Amino acid sequence: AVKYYTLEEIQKHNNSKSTWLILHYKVYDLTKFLEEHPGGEEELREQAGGDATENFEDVGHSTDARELSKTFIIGELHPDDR
Ligand code: HEM
Repeated sequence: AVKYYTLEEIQKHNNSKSTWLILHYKVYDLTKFLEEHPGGEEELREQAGGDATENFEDVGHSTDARELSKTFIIGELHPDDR
């Protein structure tokens, strides 16, 4: 099965206890990854609650970074909001 989240609910996760963001229509919970991210935590916090696909691709993440990102997926963006 697959869990779908709306933009409305995703935007609520942008505080000190929860950081979610969207990449290629998939929703990632990066709350616990903030301090481990090689690119710093500020880059992630600034995009929290929204779509960071362009920023993610603009920096050009490696294959290893992309494989690791998969472990943080919690669902997808509801089709109605795409
Ligand atoms: C899905 C979660 C993400 C993962 C797993 C991740 C992982 C990593 C890793 C492993 C690196 C080291 C270099 C590489 O392997 O490419 C990196 C660098 C970086 N990341 Fe991320 N990243 C994620 C999301 C993002 C997002 C959303 C942004 C920006 C909005 C961002 C901005 C950067 C920057 C600025 C660097 C530094 C690149 C440089 O040294 O020029 N990352 N990230």
